Amino acid sequence: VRARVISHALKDILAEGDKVIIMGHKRPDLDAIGAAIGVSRFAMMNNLEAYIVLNETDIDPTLRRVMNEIDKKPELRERFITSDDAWDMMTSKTTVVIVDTHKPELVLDENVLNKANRKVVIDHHRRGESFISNPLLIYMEPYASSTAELVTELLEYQPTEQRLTRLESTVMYAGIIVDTRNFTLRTGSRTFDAASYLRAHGADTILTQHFLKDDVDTYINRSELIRTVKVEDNGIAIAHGSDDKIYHPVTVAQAADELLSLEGIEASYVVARREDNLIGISARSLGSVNVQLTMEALGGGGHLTNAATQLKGVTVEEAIAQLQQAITEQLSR
Amino acid sequence: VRARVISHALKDILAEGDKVIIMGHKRPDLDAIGAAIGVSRFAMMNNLEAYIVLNETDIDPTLRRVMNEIDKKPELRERFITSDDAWDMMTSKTTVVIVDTHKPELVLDENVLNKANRKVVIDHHRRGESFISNPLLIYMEPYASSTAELVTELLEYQPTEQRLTRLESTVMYAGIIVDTRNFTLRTGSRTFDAASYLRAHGADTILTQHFLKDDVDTYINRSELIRTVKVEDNGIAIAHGSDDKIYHPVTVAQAADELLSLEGIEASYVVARREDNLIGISARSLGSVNVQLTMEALGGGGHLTNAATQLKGVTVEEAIAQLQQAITEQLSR
Ligand SMILES: [Mn+2]
Ligand SMILES: [Mn+2]
Ligand SMILES: [Mn+2]
Ligand SMILES: [Mn+2]
Repeated sequence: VRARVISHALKDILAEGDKVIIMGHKRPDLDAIGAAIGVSRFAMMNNLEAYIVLNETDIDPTLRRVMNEIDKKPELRERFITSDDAWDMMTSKTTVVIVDTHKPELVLDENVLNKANRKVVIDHHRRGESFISNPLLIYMEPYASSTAELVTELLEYQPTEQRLTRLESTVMYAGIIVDTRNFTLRTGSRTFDAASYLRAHGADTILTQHFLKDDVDTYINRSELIRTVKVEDNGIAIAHGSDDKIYHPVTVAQAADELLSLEGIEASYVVARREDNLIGISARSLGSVNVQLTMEALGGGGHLTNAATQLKGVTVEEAIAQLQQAITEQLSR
Repeated sequence: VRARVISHALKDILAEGDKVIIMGHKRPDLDAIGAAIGVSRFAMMNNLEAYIVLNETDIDPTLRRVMNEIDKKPELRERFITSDDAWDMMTSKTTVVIVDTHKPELVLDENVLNKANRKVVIDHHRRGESFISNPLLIYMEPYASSTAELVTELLEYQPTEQRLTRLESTVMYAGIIVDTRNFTLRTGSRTFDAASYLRAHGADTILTQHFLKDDVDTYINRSELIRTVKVEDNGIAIAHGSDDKIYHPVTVAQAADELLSLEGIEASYVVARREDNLIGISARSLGSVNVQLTMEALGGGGHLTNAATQLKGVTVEEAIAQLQQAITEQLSR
C-alpha cells in the first residue's frame, strides 16, 4: 500500500511542474539507466514531458551496447539529452528526479542538481551524511535489490494505455540482473514480483545476456589463474599467475570471486604479479574463514569476505610462501 | 485460473483416499524432488498423510547434498520412504501422485505405480506416446518452467496454517533454478511469481548455490576446451580438444554452453575425442543459428539451440573440416 501512495504522490508532483528531468549517478550502470527509463515511462503514461540526462562521456562499453539498441527506436532515443541541453531547458518549475543515488556529489551532473528547485530521490542504498537538499518526495528502501525494482512498483499503479515497452522493460530487467548478480544477491520476493511485471511486458532474456557478455580474452586470462588452484582439506584454495606475467587487478579479483563458485572452496587466495616489483593477492571467503586477518598480516586489508594486499619486492613464489605462513599462523590462532 | 480449479480438485482427490504416495522419475533431479516435496506440503496443509518414494540407489551426488542438509537441519527425512515400504503401505484407496514425468517406464518405481488404483499426474513436458494409465487428474502444462513452478501455484489456494518451511521452499526453488538455468530458459512471469512465493517462505538462494557447485576438475577441463575457441565474424565459434586427449561428454556439453556467454558468439561447436575411435561434437546457439540442422548434416541431431553428433574413425582435425563444410553449406548466404 506504501508503493501505491508513493506512486500517486509522484504523479501529482510530476504533473505539477512544467516537465521532468531524470538523472542517476556518475558513470551510470544498467540499474541507473533502467531506473531512469522507468521514470520516463512513468511520466509518459501520464502524458508528461520527460528527459534522461546522459553525456557521451558517460557511456562505458556495457552502456554502449544498450544504446545501440535504444538507437533503433526514436521514441526512446529522443528522451536522452546532454547536461547542457538539460541545463538550458530547466526552469524553477522543472522536477529533477534523482535515481539510484542520494548523494549530491555522486549525481551525474551536480550543476543540473544545483539548478533544480523541485527534486525527487528514488534509491535503494543506505543513507549517510550528505543527501539531496529539500526533496519533495523520497522513496528509499535499503532492502530493495535495485532502483529498477522500486520504480517498477510505482509503474503498477499508473494508467496503462501507454504501457512499458519491450525494450524499456528489458533495460530495467537487466539493471536488476546486474545489481542482484542474477538473483543471487539482495534478492527478495519483491525483486521477483518486479521481474514478473517486467517479464509480462516482454523483458527479453537473450538481449539482457547480450548486454552482459564477457570478452573471450578476459575469460581466458581469468582461467589461466584458476587452472593452477590447489585446495587444501580445510577448504583453503590458492591460485597463482606465473612470475613473469602481469595480470590486470580486475582479472585477479574475478578469479578470486570465481573460485568461491567451485565445490569445496571455503576461501580463495589468488597471487599474481601486478608490476615489475609488486605482487598482488586478492582474497575471498564464503564467510567462515576471515580473509581480512590474513591480508592484514601481510600489510593489506579489506573485509571479512573480501580483502587484498600488495607485496613489494618479492617473486610470486615468495609471495605464495609468505601467504602460506600467514595462513598457518592464523589457523593455529 | 486453471491453477485454482486444479488445486481444489487435487485437494478433493487426496482427502478422498486414505493417504498420498508421491513419486517422480528414475534418477530424480531437484525439480522432481522439489515438486514432490511441494505435493507433500500440499497434503499436510490439509492434514493429510503423505510420503515420497526415494531409495538410496536413487540418490546422485547433487541429491546427496540436499539429503545431507535435510538430515542435519529439519525433519523432512521422515517423509521419505523406500519402494518396499511404499508397497507395504498402499491400499486400493491410496492416491499415488506422479510428479515431473508422465511415462510409466520412467516412474521411479513402476511396481508402486501398477499397484495404485488412484493416480494423479503433474508434469511440464510435452505429452508423448506412453502415458500413465487412467489417472483421476492430469495437470500437464508444457510451457511452464518446471514441475516446481506448477506445484507452487497449487499451494497458493490451500489453507495457510501449516506453511511451507524454509528448507522445503529452498529445494522447490532449486528445481526451478536447474530447470531454467537460473531464469534464462523457459521463464515466464508465472515462473517469477512462483519464485516470489518461494522466497517469501524463506527459499535460500545461497544454499541453492551450494547444492549446484561444479567441481574444480570440471572447471579446469572445460576451460582447456574454451581457450581454443576461434570466433568467426558471423558469430560461429569452434573450439576443440587435441586429438590425443579424451574428454568427458559432460565437459564437452558444458564447454559449448559456456561459450554462449562470451562476446560475439551466436553459435558454438565443441569438437573433442570421446573414444579411441569416436569424435563427439556438442553444438549450442542463442536461437539465430539452427545447430540442429548442422548436426543433422553430420549424422546427429537434437534441437534448434542444442544438438550433438558423434563421428566414427576420424581425427579431431578431420571432424573440424567436416563441420566447417556443413556450416558454410548451411549458411552460404
Ligand atoms: Mn548503480
Ligand atoms: Mn542500483
Ligand atoms: Mn526432471
Ligand atoms: Mn522438470
